[PDB]
Amino acid sequence: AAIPDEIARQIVLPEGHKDNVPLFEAYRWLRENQPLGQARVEGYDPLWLITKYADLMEVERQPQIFAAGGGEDKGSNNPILANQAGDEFTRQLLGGNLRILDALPYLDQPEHSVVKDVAFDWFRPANLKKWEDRIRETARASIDRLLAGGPDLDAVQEFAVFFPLRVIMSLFGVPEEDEPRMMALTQDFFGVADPDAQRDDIEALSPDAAAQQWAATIADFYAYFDVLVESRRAEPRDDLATLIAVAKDENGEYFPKTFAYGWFVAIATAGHDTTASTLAGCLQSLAAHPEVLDRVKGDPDLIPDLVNESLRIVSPVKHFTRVALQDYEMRGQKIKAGDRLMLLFQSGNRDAEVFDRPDDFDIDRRPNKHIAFGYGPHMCIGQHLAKLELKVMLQELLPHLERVEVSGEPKLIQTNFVGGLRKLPVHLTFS
Ligand code: HEM
Repeated sequence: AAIPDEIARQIVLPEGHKDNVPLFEAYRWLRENQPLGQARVEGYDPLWLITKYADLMEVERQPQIFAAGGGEDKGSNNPILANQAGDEFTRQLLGGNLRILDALPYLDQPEHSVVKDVAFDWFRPANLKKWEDRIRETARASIDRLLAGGPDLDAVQEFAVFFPLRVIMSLFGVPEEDEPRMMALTQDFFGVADPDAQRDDIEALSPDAAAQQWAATIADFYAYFDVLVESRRAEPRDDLATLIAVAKDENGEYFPKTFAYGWFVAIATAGHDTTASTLAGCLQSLAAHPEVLDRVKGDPDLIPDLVNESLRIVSPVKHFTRVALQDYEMRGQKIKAGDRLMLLFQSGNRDAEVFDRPDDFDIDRRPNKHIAFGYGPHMCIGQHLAKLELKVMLQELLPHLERVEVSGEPKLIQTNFVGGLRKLPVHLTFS
């Protein structure tokens, strides 16, 4: 049978993610009682909810069966779950399809492989070492401002958001004075269904509001990135903007500008927001588990383990969708050609078949098998930059912290997509 309606709504509807406790209890109910069922929520297409770690890997390693963008019918699947009214808005705007960005999540092989190869080498761990000193100087400047501002703050809006934004805009080539604009458009982009992040220029209460906000935000990013692409093509620099802006295909022709736009939107949004969420979630966990803060100050070589367990627990990228290109049997269920799937990375990260005491914050999981970056050819391109920035910041910050106390009510972004904390009121004790 269909998944029970209140479990299905908890995961599908963005409002279901406002509070992590009922959300994670819904993922757990499925993993334990209905690990592969179809959610049939009013206003949404039917979705197979992929809740089990093994099933996330099985789907993601088979892109010839489970497409992101619809395969040869390009744009026939939206990889980022919108409601039906929203997908209808987008088909009206684009003319029949949902490919509103040329960014990697919307692409299938072989197009996906050709475009990803433009930046694959730049993002490898050996090619990121040249940025470590600049990252460390940025972390140290951010920590100097934290110490100067005193012990009482919102660890998100008054600390964690700034470091990853400055890192990516510096590597990317965007000037420091444009950081506030990029931060505002990132809030619009990941806040399409959050009541406190509504744009002024869209009908907030329309059935397709989130889709209108998504489209409006992308148009603003395009306007900004068109100037940057033309600038770097005219005058190349040694920055990531140039690598993407000047990229040419196998025939020597630039990729269409929208392909650069797509990289730039992904880097300008996911490139800082997920890292900020993970850092704030790490601070929240160190408040709950002060013995962990003591241990990592005692042995700074535990910092990568702390980053891996923060990634597993926070898991800020909650899903992407796939479509079945053929019928496929999994876990005793018959997925039919055309059926959509929702990949629940946060649920995979709590799967008791893989993780002992999966809700416990345990930095001693070695290896830490988390799937917070996903899997398969679409696996996070930024993962190594994220792990480096979080390592460098924790190496510089934790010596300066004796204790983190949460002094006020935490707030999460209301989204089923790219979430995590927007507010974490703390009282810090500095060393
Ligand atoms: C804590 C940090 C982050 C987490 C947890 C995260 C997580 C994810 C996840 C789960 C996916 C989807 C993988 C899949 O479809 O199987 C993804 C995709 C992606 N992420 Fe990350 N991300 C992080 C940081 C970053 C950064 C720093 C960048 C860029 C600077 C980035 C760029 C991307 C891009 C471009 C994609 C699309 C890849 C594709 O579809 O081929 N991410 N990320």
